[PDB]
Amino acid sequence: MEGFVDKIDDNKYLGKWETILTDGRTHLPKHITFHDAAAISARWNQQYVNDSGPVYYRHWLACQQTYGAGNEDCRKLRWWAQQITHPLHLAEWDDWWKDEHYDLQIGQHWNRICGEEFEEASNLLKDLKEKREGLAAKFRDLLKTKTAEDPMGKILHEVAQLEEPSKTPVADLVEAGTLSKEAVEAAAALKIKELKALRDDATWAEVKGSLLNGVTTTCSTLKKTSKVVAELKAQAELERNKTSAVKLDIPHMRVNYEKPGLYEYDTWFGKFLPRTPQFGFA
Amino acid sequence: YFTRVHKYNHVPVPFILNVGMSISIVTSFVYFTYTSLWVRPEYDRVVDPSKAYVN
Ligand SMILES: CCCCCCCCCCCC(=O)OC[C@H](COP(=O)([O-])O)OC(=O)CCCCCCCCCCC
Repeated sequence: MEGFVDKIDDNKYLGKWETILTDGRTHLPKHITFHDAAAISARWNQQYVNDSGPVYYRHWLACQQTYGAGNEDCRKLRWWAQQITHPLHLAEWDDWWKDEHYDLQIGQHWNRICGEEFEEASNLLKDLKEKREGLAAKFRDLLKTKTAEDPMGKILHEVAQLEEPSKTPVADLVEAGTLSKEAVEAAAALKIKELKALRDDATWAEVKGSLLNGVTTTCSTLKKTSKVVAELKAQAELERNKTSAVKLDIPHMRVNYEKPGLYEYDTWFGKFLPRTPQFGFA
Repeated sequence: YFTRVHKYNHVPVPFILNVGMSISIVTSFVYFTYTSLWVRPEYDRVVDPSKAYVN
């Protein structure tokens, strides 16, 4: 990963490095059993596996309705649902999901709302999404045009659109005429002055004084909300075995940096994923 | 007259034939059960934790 830049979020660049890094000659594991795969294969251990796909798809639905499809836990659940669910069921359920059938507020799946009311609400929600996405696309384009103005922005933009993922991208760019030693030196000067400012005691003290309030307020809030979250968790836990139904534990599974499983190994901790709306991409 | 009751028509087995048939059947069963359930070597497992690979 010598030449891999994590800040770059170009889909093409990430795809090139997905091809480089997840190649089977070096990434395929030999004689390895993953606990996640074993557990999923032990819960539904027969050939008839029609019952796993619905459960994992609904786990992802609840997770991404509570937190949105961009959350890393939601992405993990979506990856597993795709792995273990047959594409016929996935296609049908994705068609329903695109129609706001699984929405938590006005979706008929979770609510007893009649057809006409559901229709009008879903149309309103989809139009809202369309308008917001149009505005967001315009804003993203404008921000991307402005980013290239800055020295480092220009260098990263030129690195991203390089034809092949190289081990030494900046050297290749400066040795091919695409970038200029002068621009590289200017960017390095900007970075050096920023670094010196950060480690300067006086400027760092100024920054700390400027940012102390927000951090302190956030800490106070999320230390106060901890108790109430625990009380809610216990009260819901009283519902675990109240009836024959199964209670949800949103999120079902999270990204585990301490005990990585198959998802973390295959996607490099959620970095190389399909670039479809179900994963929170445009 | 019931001519098929146990008291009629008992033919003792000659000793040589008895011995031969008994030995033959015992050997057949022993050999087949041995080669079917005890000489199964394709169920071979190699315990070696140093053949795993992780990137
Ligand atoms: C067409 C038929 C094919 C199916 C095979 C059936 C073979 C049956 C042979 C039985 C002979 C017999 O009468 O058994 C009685 C004797 C004991 O002698 P006694 O008590 O009658 O004096 O007991 C013995 O002599 C011991 C021998 C029994 C071994 C079983 C037979 C082995 C042959 C297998 C052929 C495939």
